[PDB]
Amino acid sequence: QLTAAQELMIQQLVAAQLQCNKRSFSDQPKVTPWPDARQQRFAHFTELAIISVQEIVDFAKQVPGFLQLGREDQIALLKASTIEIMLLETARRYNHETECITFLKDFTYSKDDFHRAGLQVEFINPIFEFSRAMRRLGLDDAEYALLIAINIFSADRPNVQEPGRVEALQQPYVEALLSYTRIKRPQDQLRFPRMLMKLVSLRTLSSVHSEQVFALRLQDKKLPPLLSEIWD
Amino acid sequence: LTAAQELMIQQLVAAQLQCNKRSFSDQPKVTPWPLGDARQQRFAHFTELAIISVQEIVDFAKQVPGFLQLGREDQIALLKASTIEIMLLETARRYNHETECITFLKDFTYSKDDFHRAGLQVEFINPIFEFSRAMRRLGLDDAEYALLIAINIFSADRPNVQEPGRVEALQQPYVEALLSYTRIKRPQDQLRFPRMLMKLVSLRTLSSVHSEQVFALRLQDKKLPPLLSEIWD
Ligand SMILES: CS(=O)(=O)c1cccc(Oc2cccc(-c3ccnc4c(C(F)(F)F)cccc34)c2)c1
Ligand SMILES: CS(=O)(=O)c1cccc(Oc2cccc(-c3ccnc4c(C(F)(F)F)cccc34)c2)c1
Repeated sequence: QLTAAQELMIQQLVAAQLQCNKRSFSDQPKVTPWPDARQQRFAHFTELAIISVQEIVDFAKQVPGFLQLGREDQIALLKASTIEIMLLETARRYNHETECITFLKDFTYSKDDFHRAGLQVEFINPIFEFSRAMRRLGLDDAEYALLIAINIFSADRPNVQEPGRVEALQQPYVEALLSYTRIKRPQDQLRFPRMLMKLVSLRTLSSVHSEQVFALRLQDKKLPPLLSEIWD
Repeated sequence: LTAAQELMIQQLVAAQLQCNKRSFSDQPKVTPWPLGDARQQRFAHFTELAIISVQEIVDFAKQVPGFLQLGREDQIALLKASTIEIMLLETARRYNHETECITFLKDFTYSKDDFHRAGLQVEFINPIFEFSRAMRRLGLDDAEYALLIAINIFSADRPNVQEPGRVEALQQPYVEALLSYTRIKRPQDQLRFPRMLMKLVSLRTLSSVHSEQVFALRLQDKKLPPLLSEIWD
């Protein structure tokens, strides 16, 4: 069984995830209309990304352990994990039958909509393949939330000053997920390793994203201030 | 372990040892290391160590059960991606914590400065030695190393794989076997096994860092030999 402390930890992540979701409804009426129209579609997409950044930041603050780290390590961990979490949340919003992604409650986007918004096929196709691979895993809410917490506290991120501390904070989340997947699905021993394998996939996708932001340079496209401070 | 799992592990361990025995034999074949125009000779020496490692990885993979049942194009594609990663996994294995040096082939030892003298960037060398010392903390033996490499080989998300579903299904028994082996080795250290898989996560970053190292060289117009050029640019 999960202990009282572990359940408290899990319920906190699940509940914080859901409250950050209710802060999608607040932003939706204030977003650039989807159509010079090409730049408006890029802006539209960058604003979605910024809504997601705000959500991620506000989630991290709620994750027990995060505010125990120094400010620089808080920044260093969020800078790396932001794209990985975005893609994870993107995968969760994917509809297998329509093959669209649904952002901010409604607003559905196809592969071609991603393209119309200025993104390249070298980046788009891995996103949709990762989206498809994630649906197949069929992660529940506690699984999703715990994977994100584990993702956040990765010690090998660039510019981490206290990787020993970061590694120690990840431990209880690794342990809770191990205990959870043992109780939830006793007859699937490989669920937990399979979940961790997706972090490997996410590192590759992050590298693919860096290439994509580099390609914006020559396309006469610029990241807005808040995205630029993380990705430029 | 089951009879099937233990035979598997023995197969991998014996392939790994036949690979290492060939590493030993190759020492007198290698261009000497020139001491303190002679940059180029150090770079070719290192280049030769990697060529040796490439064909050793090719030979190991053919011994990994199931790998020859994949189409040849996927075999090629799997190896093209994971070679850099298997090299570093092997580098880490030969890292000496006392001396802060790595032992290639039989007794050729190289420090951080030696890596820089052979023509590699600090951006790349630093992480190699950090991963090596990270690897030493988990205290992996021969079976665990051999299993992690086989797991590394069968990653379904590599570029240009035609049957990723088949690749993911061949990775399964290897993951299985490591989980059982690590639960039998340290029954009280649950978190050793997840930490080993996070190493594959670290290896993906390391791979991108290597693509930059190769890119930096293209910018200085200093070339890789055919075999490494084929795989890396
Ligand atoms: C809107 S939401 O429902 O809150 C949500 C949910 C999940 C993810 C999400 O963020 C998005 C949505 C669409 C695109 C991007 C995005 C990711 C990475 N790069 C981008 C870039 C660039 F850097 F140039 F490559 C430009 C424009 C958008 C992006 C992020 C929003
Ligand atoms: C010698 S051995 O015992 O067979 C052995 C053991 C373990 C690993 C191994 O492979 C090596 C050894 C030394 C260097 C490299 C290497 C890796 C990546 N890039 C390289 C590059 C470049 F591309 F320019 F960046 C140039 C030269 C060498 C390398 C690989 C060999």
